[PDB]
Amino acid sequence: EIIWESLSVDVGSQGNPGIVEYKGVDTKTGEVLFEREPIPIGTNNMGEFLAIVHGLRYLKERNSRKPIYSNSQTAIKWVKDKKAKSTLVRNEETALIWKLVDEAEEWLNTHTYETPILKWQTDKWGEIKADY
RNA sequence: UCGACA
DNA sequence: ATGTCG
Ligand SMILES: [Mg+2]
Ligand SMILES: [Mg+2]
Repeated sequence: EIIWESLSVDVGSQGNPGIVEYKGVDTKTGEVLFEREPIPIGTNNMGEFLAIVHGLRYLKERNSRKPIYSNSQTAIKWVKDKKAKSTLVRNEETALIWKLVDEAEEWLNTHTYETPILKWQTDKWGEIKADY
């Protein structure tokens, strides 16, 4: 039932809102495929959203049909909607993450993909493989 | 009034 | 504790 031939993504933070990073790993091997440099201020859900969209772009660039696992129901909805409905304040500290979010939404509105975005079933399978 | 994803 | 949706 775990689709091993997949990319798993996860966010990591220090505080929330606080410093956010994310990474994508091969679900089978645990090899780290991408890891975003820490963003100074962001939310968990923004980060989880950026991680999925980063995965889509990564797989589309590489002509891969693998699905993406996320454990974030929110992020999965935001990607489906092409809209990150975050209520993080806008200021000079949050301008970088909000610009990345806006750019990700714009990517979603300008590209197609068939990548299935699947919910990692933590209750049954343990932590997602990209966890921090 | 919670419940749930983390 | 906090960000989010059902
Ligand atoms: Mg996650
Ligand atoms: Mg995690």
